[PDB]
Amino acid sequence: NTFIFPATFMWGTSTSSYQIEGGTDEGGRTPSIWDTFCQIPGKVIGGDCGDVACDHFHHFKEDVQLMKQLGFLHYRFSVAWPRIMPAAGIINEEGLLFYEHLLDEIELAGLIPMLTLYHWDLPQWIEDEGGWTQRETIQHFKTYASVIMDRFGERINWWNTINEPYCASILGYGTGEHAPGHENWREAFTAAHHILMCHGIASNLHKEKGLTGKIGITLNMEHVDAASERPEDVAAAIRRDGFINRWFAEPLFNGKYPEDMVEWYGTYLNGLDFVQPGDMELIQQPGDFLGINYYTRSIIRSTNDASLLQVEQVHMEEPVTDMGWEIHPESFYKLLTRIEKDFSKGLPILITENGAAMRDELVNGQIEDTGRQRYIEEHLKACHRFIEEGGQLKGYFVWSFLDNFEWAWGYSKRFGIVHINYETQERTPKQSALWFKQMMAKNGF
Ligand SMILES: OC[C@H]1O[C@@H](S[C@H]2[C@H](O)[C@@H](O)[C@H](O)O[C@@H]2CO)[C@H](O)[C@@H](O)[C@@H]1O
Repeated sequence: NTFIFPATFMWGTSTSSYQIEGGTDEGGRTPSIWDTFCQIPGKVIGGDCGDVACDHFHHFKEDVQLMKQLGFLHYRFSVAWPRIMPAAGIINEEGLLFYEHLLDEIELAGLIPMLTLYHWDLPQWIEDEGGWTQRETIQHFKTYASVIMDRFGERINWWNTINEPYCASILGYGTGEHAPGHENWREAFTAAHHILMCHGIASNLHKEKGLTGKIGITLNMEHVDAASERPEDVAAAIRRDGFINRWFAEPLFNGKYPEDMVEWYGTYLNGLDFVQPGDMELIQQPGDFLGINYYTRSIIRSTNDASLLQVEQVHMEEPVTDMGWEIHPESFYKLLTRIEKDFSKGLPILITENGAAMRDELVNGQIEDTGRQRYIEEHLKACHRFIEEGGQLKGYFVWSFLDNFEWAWGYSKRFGIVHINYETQERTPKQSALWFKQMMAKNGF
């Protein structure tokens, strides 16, 4: 009953720049959309902001060393657009220097980096111009992505372009739940089209510059089950699946948007007027691999309410994380299977994010996060069954090396395998982290 993974399998850990760096107003960095958003009353639990966070801006050498020490060969992180383009066409050298050094430290410990271009921290000055609702924002991205590839690229083995287009567009402009916080479906779908284009943009810059590092986008995806055998519930579930998965996965592989969702979004798509000749072609670039972020499944039922989808999520109080997120490892296996069948059909799949937030309690310098634990192991068995059955899973990055600013949840939630004491900033590996070390050692469990 042991679970062994390929010899070539990629074992990593990942983070996000705004979620851990801190030093928000240091080194030339100008405010990102989240620095603003977090000030809006009621948007983030406790009113928390990304100020300081894990202060990884100052503790990076210790952190990376802590990774090496923890047995990690791969590390996915993101570049804060704000540190690079603090204003229109400027280019802060002090920002690039920070990452360059980070890379010196990474390579010095013998780790393999994966740089994520955009992880939701859009410069405020750009949102002022209209942010993602403006096609003009795409050129701003081109500028940003070009500098990053010119300054590095030779040392970047893996390029992760956009992280969860869904969240940055639907939640950021549609539901108002993520920065910048707009509530306008017309803008959400427009923003979703512009951010997907940026993946194509960075893909074109990639090949144009002749880089050798693999490249790909990351899509957060969730398995969807109908709440009952009732027709409308099955209909509801289909709608949720197209809302989060198909709307972003379809254009990336099939060069088109889900016909049914397009039909359903009626007047909100405004005749799909934000699409221009070439856009879909630009977007349809799977690249070298598909990055996936999975956390939980969705159980849907239908409603006849005033919301966009008219779908209701059943709240399975069953095994759940500190976020109320149900733990259903079977669904992860089911999603991975479905993704290979449609979309990827063979292409290498990479899990750029997977983990959980449980209530942590520090006991005698140790965190017995058995829970987080029963979560990573169980989902890894899911990943093991997908392989063994022919799945193309080539890597897994446990999400959140460090506890961090958990977006709308603020610091009220802990996703790390390394516990952060915010009063002192000291790092203390949790039991799950040690388990992961011994796990990667036997390359299985
Ligand atoms: O904030 C913790 C964790 O969030 C997710 S994305 C998350 C959306 O916030 C939520 O509204 C929706 O129901 O589910 C998705 C995923 O199931 C993000 O991927 C992760 O990086 C972050 O640490």
